[PDB]
Amino acid sequence: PAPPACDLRVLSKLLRDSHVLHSRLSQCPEVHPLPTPVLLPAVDFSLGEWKTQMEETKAQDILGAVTLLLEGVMAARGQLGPTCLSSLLGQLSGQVRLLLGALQSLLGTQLPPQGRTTAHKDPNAIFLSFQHLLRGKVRFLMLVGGSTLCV
Amino acid sequence: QDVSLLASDSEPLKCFSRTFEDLTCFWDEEEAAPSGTYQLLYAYPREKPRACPLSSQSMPHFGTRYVCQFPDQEEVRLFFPLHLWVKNVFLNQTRTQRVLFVDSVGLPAPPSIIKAMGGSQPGELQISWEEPAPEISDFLRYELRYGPRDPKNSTGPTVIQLIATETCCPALQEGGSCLISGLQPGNSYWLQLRSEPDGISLGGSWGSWSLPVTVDLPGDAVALGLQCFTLDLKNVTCQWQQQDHASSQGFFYHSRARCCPRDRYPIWENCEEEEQFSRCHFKSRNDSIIHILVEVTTAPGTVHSYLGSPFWIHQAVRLPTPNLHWREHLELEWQHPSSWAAQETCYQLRYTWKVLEPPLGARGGTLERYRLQLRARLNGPTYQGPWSSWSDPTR
Amino acid sequence: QDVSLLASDSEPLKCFSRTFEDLTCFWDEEEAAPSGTYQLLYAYPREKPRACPLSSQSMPHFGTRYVCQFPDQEEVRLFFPLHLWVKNVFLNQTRTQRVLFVDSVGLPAPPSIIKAMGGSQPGELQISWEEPAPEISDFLRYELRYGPRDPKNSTGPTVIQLIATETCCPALQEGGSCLISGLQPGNSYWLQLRSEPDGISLGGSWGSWSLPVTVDLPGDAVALGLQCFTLDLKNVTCQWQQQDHASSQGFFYHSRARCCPRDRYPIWENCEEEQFSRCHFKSRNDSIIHILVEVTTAPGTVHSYLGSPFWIHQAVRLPTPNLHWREIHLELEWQHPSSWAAQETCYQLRYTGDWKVLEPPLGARGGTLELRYRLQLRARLNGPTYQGPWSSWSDPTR
Ligand SMILES: *[C@@H]1O[C@H](CO)[C@@H](O)[C@H](O)[C@H]1NC(C)=O
Ligand SMILES: *[C@@H]1O[C@H](CO)[C@@H](O)[C@H](O)[C@H]1NC(C)=O
Ligand SMILES: *[C@@H]1O[C@H](CO)[C@@H](O)[C@H](O)[C@H]1NC(C)=O
Ligand SMILES: *[C@@H]1O[C@H](CO)[C@@H](O)[C@H](O)[C@H]1NC(C)=O
Ligand SMILES: *[C@@H]1O[C@H](CO)[C@@H](O)[C@H](O)[C@H]1NC(C)=O
Ligand SMILES: *[C@@H]1O[C@H](CO)[C@@H](O)[C@H](O)[C@H]1NC(C)=O
Ligand SMILES: *[C@H]1O[C@H](CO)[C@@H](O)[C@H](O)[C@@H]1O
Ligand SMILES: *[C@H]1O[C@H](CO)[C@@H](O)[C@H](O)[C@@H]1O
Ligand SMILES: *[C@H]1O[C@H](CO)[C@@H](O)[C@H](O)[C@@H]1O
Ligand SMILES: *[C@H]1O[C@H](CO)[C@@H](O)[C@H](O)[C@@H]1O
Ligand SMILES: *[C@H]1O[C@H](CO)[C@@H](O)[C@H](O)[C@@H]1O
Ligand SMILES: *[C@H]1O[C@H](CO)[C@@H](O)[C@H](O)[C@@H]1O
Repeated sequence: PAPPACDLRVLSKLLRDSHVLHSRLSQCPEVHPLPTPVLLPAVDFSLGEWKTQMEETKAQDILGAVTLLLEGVMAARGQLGPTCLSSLLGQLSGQVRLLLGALQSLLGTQLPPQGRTTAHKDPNAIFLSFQHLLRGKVRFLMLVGGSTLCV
Repeated sequence: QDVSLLASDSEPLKCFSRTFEDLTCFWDEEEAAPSGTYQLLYAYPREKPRACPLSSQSMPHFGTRYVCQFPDQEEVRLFFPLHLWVKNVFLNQTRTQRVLFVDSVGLPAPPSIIKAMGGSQPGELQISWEEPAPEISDFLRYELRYGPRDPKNSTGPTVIQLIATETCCPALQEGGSCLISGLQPGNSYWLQLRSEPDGISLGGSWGSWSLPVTVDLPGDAVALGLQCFTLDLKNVTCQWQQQDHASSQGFFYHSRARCCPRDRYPIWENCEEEEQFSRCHFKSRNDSIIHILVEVTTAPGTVHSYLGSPFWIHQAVRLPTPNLHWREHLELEWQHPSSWAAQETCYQLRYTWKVLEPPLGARGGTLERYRLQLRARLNGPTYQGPWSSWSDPTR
Repeated sequence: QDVSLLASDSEPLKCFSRTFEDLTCFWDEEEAAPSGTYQLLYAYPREKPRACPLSSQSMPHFGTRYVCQFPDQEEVRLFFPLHLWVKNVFLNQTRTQRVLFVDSVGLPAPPSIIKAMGGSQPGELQISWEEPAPEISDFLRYELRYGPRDPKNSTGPTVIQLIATETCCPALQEGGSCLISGLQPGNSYWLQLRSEPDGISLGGSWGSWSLPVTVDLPGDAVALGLQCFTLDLKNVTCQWQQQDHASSQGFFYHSRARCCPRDRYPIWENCEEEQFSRCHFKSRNDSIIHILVEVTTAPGTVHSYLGSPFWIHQAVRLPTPNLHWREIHLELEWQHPSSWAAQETCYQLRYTGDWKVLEPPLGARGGTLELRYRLQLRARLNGPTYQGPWSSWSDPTR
């Protein structure tokens, strides 16, 4: 039984749901800067740097980034009330947990150190970071690597 | 948690998820049911166990069945091991336990609304439905069952798994569609749909069948003696025997190789009363297949639909009978009307009424007072036609 | 930053990246161009603002276009905002601003070298190319344009989107490959390619077409009347009408459900030979075989012709049977040396005391004819399991 992470439909579903949720975010006008900044992972990378790294380092970075993103979402959700943004962040946390489970089913549970981090205040930054993480390093690994991760 | 959900088996604690965003686990005990005695607990790989709000149901015997339904989607997570164990809190006994993966217990619901009718071909049935949970239509495998709607049954139900391939059966389009051929023509049908997740990523089992829906296949138009032909590739005319005490109208539809249906795909167009027998005619299109439908209203308020075999425009060209030149062993000669492919035309002949049909490839021939007759079938590698316009009797 | 690179639109400061490892932004002003007036600044979210070296071009109007090129010492990071603002050094004004995601802008170059050759079927064209940036071979969607040559140039060029490897057109396999069917068998085609990043992961637009490449398709072999058979399911022997004043040779090829041409699967092998030119060689059956014939019409010039692929069991040539005649009315009687199947063989008889023929039912061994005359019978295998073409004509029988 191949791990679910190596089924491309799961990642496409995650991307579609994240896009729909970010589109829905614009419909609630009560969005305001969070009282306390939260920690978000680092998603930027360069192709010249990307081709130098090995598969294991990439996988560890993916796991660390996803775990840190989930932790940031959970921390951010605590700053809100019963408002719309709380429900949106809860759905976002559910999707991030789905991504984390799919990744852990394939790459193990050996998380790396924290690594380079950054802070943000506006709630849109969390959704943008999740979209960047889905469209960038994760998809790059799952497409360029191909069968080396799974049979 | 109704009786239809007994398809689950082989575990003291059954569980099933219909849309992969909800969870419900139920177990039954034949013993007594003191209030507040059994409590269900659940826990993910790292968390304090929590208690699911339990409920109770009656059973045909003195026992009872308990059902737990998870409150929110946040409590059901895919791809994680879920540890379920009940507690007999009266005397501290872990009666049952189970480690569960939510992605492997899918029980999808059947398509709620079903729409179907006769297809483009006489024996083709097209089916379309709306998925109750479109968000997971990618991972769902469908199956179809159908049988005769007539009293009793000439055969048992047949089940076919939808290929969900490019053969005009796009199980996902958020509705779906598919086209199934091989069905018997001219008889009512009832069909049901069922779904099951594909074990590639999300496991599960088949759900319940949908409610049966009746479909009346139109059948074939041979019973009405349908036959269409064209004159010099300009207009197409159709003819059928006049059914007694019943008016009728003919429809036509054009299509390219885009044969895959999409909702109500056939766009029928009414014919015109040309001038027992019946007739129609319309300005046919070119380089495409045409479809002919004839409907007969035997009684007011009802109509029987009949469909004829589709054909290309150039395959049924009607050639008027040509002239004849003969002399009294016999000498045969003729003047082909449209000499585009005059040599490639079959001229069967009679002599006196039956006679051998000489091969094509010539404008004349020979045969070994008398009576004569002939016909002209447009038969060629590039163009085809029927036995149109059999000649009047000749000497 | 040439005029042909002006596919960008709807921005005061247009930027574009070709390989997602380089960047270049430009803006044009219709007024005069005093020296050293404008400087371009850029800064990633962390480091301090930095000034890109400028360059100036002369527009057809009286204005000038200023173009910046990011130094190779500096690298561009994907999925990272970049702040670009043009600053006048004199008046301190900021003429333009923009926040840029490098992954969202892309003008991929067309493939540098293209290969276009005939495929298996007579109407199939095989296209293979390399990529200017092989690292993003999986994040690009290609578009293909082909058109007829100077004859019949009125018809507009046709475009087609190379979907994926599912249609036997893998974008990556370094270079990609693809196969396109339905083209006219024999007329030359000019071909161009195109590229565009897929919006799922990398944003951008289309690049310019590649330099058109001309391919001469082989065409159908009926032009030289290539009809041939195989004997007793063991050997393949093919003969074609020899072209006048031109030496002709033929090759072959074998495959079994190879399907997608990842690495130009058709590889020809010479056919042994010992008016009309013939050829002969062995066979490995239950396979699809493609037959090709090449003829040198002039020294240094050759033409390739292709015929419909054979199935050996579907093209076996039977031995010519013999027929016996009887009369009182005239009767018929015949046999078949190949006793594999009689009802699978459709015979035909040409008779003459102007020729006329008749087709007795398959499997018949006798008949009646109406009448000195000569009888010539020919056999063609047409069974559901074994079939083939017509056999040779036997000697006439009185
Ligand atoms: C039940 O068992 C647990 C051990 O899992 C123990 O901590 C608890 O005190 C017990 N309670 C009773 C009423 O026996
Ligand atoms: C169809 O096309 C042929 C040749 O292109 C033409 O002769 C004929 O009139 C056309 N018929 C119709 C109905 O368009
Ligand atoms: C075909 O039928 C239409 C009916 O509107 C008629 O107008 C037209 O003249 C017909 N064409 C020929 C060639 O008979
Ligand atoms: C340009 O304007 C900025 C913003 O007010 C100011 O900080 C800076 O000193 C000015 N520089 C010059 C050369 O005028
Ligand atoms: C095929 O032909 C060759 C020579 O042309 C001959 O030696 C051989 O026996 C034939 N049959 C087979 C099965 O190779
Ligand atoms: C291939 O040839 C062998 C030997 O003549 C024969 O046994 C076999 O049936 C053939 N198979 C096909 C598919 O022609
Ligand atoms: C779905 O249901 C069918 C019929 O009960 C089973 O046989 C199959 O294994 C699947 O679980
Ligand atoms: C549909 O109907 C069948 C019986 O025909 C059931 O056994 C099945 O579980 C489903 O509900
Ligand atoms: C005319 O009639 C003959 C039979 O007499 C058919 O076989 C033929 O196809 C054509 O319709
Ligand atoms: C690439 O270029 C085409 C025009 O050739 C655009 O229409 C398309 O949107 C894309 O930007
Ligand atoms: C290829 O050629 C077309 C015109 O046929 C251009 O519009 C396009 O920008 C590309 O250079
Ligand atoms: C037998 O031979 C004829 C030519 O004489 C072919 O055209 C036909 O297809 C069959 O192979």
